[PDB]
This record gives sequence, structure tokens and C-alpha cells, in this order.
Amino acid sequence: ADYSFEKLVLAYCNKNQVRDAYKLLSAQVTKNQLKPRHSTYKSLVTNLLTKKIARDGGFEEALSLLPIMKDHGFPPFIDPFMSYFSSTGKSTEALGFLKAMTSNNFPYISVVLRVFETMMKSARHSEAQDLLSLCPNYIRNNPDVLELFNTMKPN
RNA sequence: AAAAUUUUUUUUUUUUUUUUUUUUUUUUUUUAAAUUUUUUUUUUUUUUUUUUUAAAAAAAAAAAAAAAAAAAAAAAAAAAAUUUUUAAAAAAAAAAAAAAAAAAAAAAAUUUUUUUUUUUAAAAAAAAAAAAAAAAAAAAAAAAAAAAAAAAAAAAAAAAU
Repeated sequence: ADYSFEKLVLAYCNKNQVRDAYKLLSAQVTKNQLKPRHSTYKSLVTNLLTKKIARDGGFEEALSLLPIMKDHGFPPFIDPFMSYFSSTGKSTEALGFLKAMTSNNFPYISVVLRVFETMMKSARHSEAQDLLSLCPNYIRNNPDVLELFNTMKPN
């Protein structure tokens, strides 16, 4: 049934109904206990993070996918959110993303370092530095984070 | 601002694959189909004549069969308001594989239609190969998942203020 669900999700995404596709996938997981393949989750995460869908509240659904996808045993996607944060991501959504991935208030230092590097590589030193205001001291006083903010300076 | 990390193990999902099995598709081998008239030329039979080589051909006559050239008629088509010309109508669209173009989303992830080419109009037996499905696993893992573990602080239970 997983291949059929994958084809159904692709058909709904191709018919401009990604918002309905997320609701259908959530209803099928909660009610009928489907276990979709990783490619379906990849397609849903990639399609929900487009510019028009994300501005209409799609980012909350794409963020809530990660606990649901984590429940089945899948690894959480890190790559597709970087492209969204490099263009129009906000710090309030960034801290929610960095806290919704795991339960111990943050992942390891490498994920936050990758977020800072991705938001620095697109000449955005405002929200990238303001996101450092919302994290505790062990990231703020870490030598690697201060080094990364000292290399890709706005100068 | 204050107070209220170290090692190792793997699980997903990978990255290729190793082997085995099944199915679809394809290739290979053998197998079901059958108009008339005049002139000229060709072939089987009979006898005679001549020539040639170690056994054949050619010349003449007769009998029988077929094809081509010319004429007439029949049939079919086009032009003008009579003339010319000579194996027949075509079940075909869908499906299958590959390539290109178009539009609308991403722009270099995962959809569509159109156009072009090939095939299907194909059945029994035999054999292998590509794709899909199922399984164990042979090697590299970020982050998630844990344990021991530099933790520390608060509470509870048990042994020797």
C-alpha cells in the first residue's frame, strides 16, 4: 500500500493540492496506520517548503512532519529547510525548527553551525545573528560558533 | 547575568552491491495457410537427314498445349458543353518501447499532452538475458536513538541528627 500512497501523494502534489495532501497523509497515519516510504516524505517536505505554500502557513505543517516522520524511525531531514532559511526564513521559525527536531532543547553543535553557515552564505547577517540571541550559552560561548561568525563577517 | 562532556553499541533511511527465488518483458531454435480474333515465339510426342563427342545438338513435316505484339468489344476514371487513359477495395484504432517539441510548478526531484520512429496480425514446446518483487547480508555513516559514562542539583525505597 505504501507505493500506492506514494503515487497518490505525487498526484495530489501535481494537482496543486499539497495543503490537502498533508491533511490526507496525517489522517491516513493517525487513522489507518500507514507507514510511507522515505521518498514520499522527501517529496512532501520539498513541496511544502516552496515560496507560495510556506507563506500560507505551510511551514508549521512541514515542521510538524519531522516528529511524525521521526516516530516511524526515519532520520529527520536537514537539507530542505536550509534552502528555505537561506531565502526568507525568520528567526522565530528558525528557533522553532531547531527545537522541534529533538527533545533536549537543541541538536548537537553541528546542526546549529550548519544553520548559521547557510544563513551566512546568502549575505543575511541580521537574522542569523538575531537567532544567536535566542539560544543558550553553550552555543553562544562555543569557540566554533564564534569562529564561524568571525569568518563570514558582514564586512 | 545569577540562582531555580568521554567512549562504545547499534535501529532506521541510506551508498553500491553478493547470492537465491518468483513474476513481467525481450532475444534465440523448431513449428498453419494457394473477352474474342490475326501474327510471332516456346514446350511434349513421332519419323527422316546431317554434324559432333565418348554421348549430345541442329535442319524439315505433323499432332497437342501456353505466352508476347496488332485489331474489335466490354468494364472503370478525368476534362468541355464529344475527347483522353487503364492485381481492387484498403477492419484500423488502441496499446507497448524510445527520441524531440509545447505549456505550468521547481529552475539542475520524481507529472502531462502532442509529434516522429519501431512493434502486434501471432499460437505450442525449449533455453537464456534486462526490469520489478521478496530475503539474508560484504563493506562506509552526518544528525536523530541509546547505554555506560566528568556531571551536578531535588525527591522516593533498602542495607550499615
